[PDB]
Amino acid sequence: GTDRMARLLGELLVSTDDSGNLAVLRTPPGAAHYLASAIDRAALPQVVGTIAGDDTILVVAREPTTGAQLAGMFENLR
Amino acid sequence: GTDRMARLLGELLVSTDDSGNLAVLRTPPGAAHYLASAIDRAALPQVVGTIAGDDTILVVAREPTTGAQLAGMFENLR
Amino acid sequence: TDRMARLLGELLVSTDDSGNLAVLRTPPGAAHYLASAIDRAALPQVVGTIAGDDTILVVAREPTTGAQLAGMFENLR
Amino acid sequence: GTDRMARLLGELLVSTDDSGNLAVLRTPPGAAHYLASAIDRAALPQVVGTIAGDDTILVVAREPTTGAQLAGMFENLR
Amino acid sequence: DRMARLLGELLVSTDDSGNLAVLRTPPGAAHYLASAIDRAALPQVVGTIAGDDTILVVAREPTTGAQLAGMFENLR
Amino acid sequence: GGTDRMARLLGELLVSTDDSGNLAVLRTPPGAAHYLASAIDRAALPQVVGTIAGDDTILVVAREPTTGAQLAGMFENLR
Ligand SMILES: NC(=[NH2+])NCCC[C@H](N)C(=O)O
Ligand SMILES: NC(=[NH2+])NCCC[C@H](N)C(=O)O
Ligand SMILES: NC(=[NH2+])NCCC[C@H](N)C(=O)O
Ligand SMILES: NC(=[NH2+])NCCC[C@H](N)C(=O)O
Ligand SMILES: NC(=[NH2+])NCCC[C@H](N)C(=O)O
Ligand SMILES: NC(=[NH2+])NCCC[C@H](N)C(=O)O
Repeated sequence: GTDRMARLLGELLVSTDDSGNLAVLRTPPGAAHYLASAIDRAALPQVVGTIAGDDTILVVAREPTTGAQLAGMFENLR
Repeated sequence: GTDRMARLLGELLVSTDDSGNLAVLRTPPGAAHYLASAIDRAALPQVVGTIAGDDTILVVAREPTTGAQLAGMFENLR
Repeated sequence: TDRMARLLGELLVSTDDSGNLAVLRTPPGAAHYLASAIDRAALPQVVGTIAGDDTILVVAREPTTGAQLAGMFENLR
Repeated sequence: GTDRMARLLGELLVSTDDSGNLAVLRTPPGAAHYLASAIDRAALPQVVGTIAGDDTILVVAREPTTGAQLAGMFENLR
Repeated sequence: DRMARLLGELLVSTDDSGNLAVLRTPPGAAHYLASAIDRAALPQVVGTIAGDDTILVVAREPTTGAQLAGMFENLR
Repeated sequence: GGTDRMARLLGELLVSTDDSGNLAVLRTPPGAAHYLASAIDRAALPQVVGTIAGDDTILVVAREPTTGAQLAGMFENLR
């Protein structure tokens, strides 16, 4: 689950950033749903859920984890 | 649109959760847009807006209502 | 960017906000097109956008608020 | 499977039409993915695949079945 | 906003194959243009499906995709 | 590097290929359709008129006289 997700970060994670309770993941064009699917399937305790657009994913942090901490988590796994 | 929304929450709402000012609603795969449409049309006074992904809807709470209080309202129709 | 400004005039139905989020409404189907221009404008106080069908969430960079982003969009339009 | 999809048709199938090897299904706003997921999961031998837009689904007929025949089949299930 | 104004603003290219007109738009515009086409209620259009930058417009028999594509092209 | 990136992603993302008439129908894992279709689009194959992606399906529209079956066989064999 997490392993499959971490593999995909390599190719699919262009950058991370955050604001408040949100991690904002940028992907290549069109890749948001594919990387978001892998994140959802990993069912991280830190993650309430995700919404994918086209090249951006909003990852909603489960309190008290912050978006900045989630962003650092994804960066470390890349 | 409140009654139609309630019917659709009954049919399509798999789970609710929250973080900060956000209620996170899960649906079966592909049903997020149809349910989010029903929510938008209800024009709830404590809802700023919604975005639907594929199986997840972010519903933005209007202060002073929190994501948790919003999710609780939805959950009570699930 | 004024590609963004042109599309705000064309597509921005209304603005609203909550916490660190500006909520932009567009005609049905037009959210991705507006959001693209916003992304391309690369505003310092915008962390990113997610477009649905008729709604865009614009994530404000701390300590900018969603209300402030909303007013900026009204200003550029 | 087909049962499940068939019970959606009263609510989700606004109209059917065809051209060549294609059936064009119209749905309410946002329901295209919701109905198309159900069609995909029915795994009909006369359907090669589907693409959902927002209020339209393109259902691709498996030869020798024509779009018009597929359209009739959905109408007959409704 | 009307198809007849948006075709010029939103079309990158028109092309065709068989019963399909294939329209390309800038990134993210497919649904916005396709909405306009849907609302134009053209007798020779069975329906549209939009992805992100591409729309398939289904020609009503016996109209061909080339005939539809020509119409979209000429109104740009 | 357009065609090579496409060839890589076909192997990684194709679940199955099929066809009907002037269409190749490509199936991907859930959510991967746009990312695969992007690569196809960027490869700009002279026999592909365009593509449309849903969530887990892609239609690739063949340029006449190339058929859906010919494109599908080309895609299948790049896996
Ligand atoms: N080709 C596009 N749709 N571009 C716009 C993307 C808008 C927004 N960043 C999202 O991912 O939802
Ligand atoms: N089949 C898929 N698209 N799965 C991924 C969904 C990603 C995210 N939960 C969303 O709803 O937007
Ligand atoms: N035609 C529709 N898809 N309507 C529902 C829109 C739901 C939500 N406001 C969004 O923009 O994502
Ligand atoms: N609200 C909208 N997205 N409207 C445009 C729909 C375009 C096309 N009929 C489709 O379903 O793909
Ligand atoms: N940014 C993207 N989603 N790019 C891929 C577009 C794929 C296909 N041409 C469509 O419009 O459905
Ligand atoms: N999770 C989903 N959206 N499933 C439905 C997919 C519908 C259709 N096969 C498409 O790709 O457009």
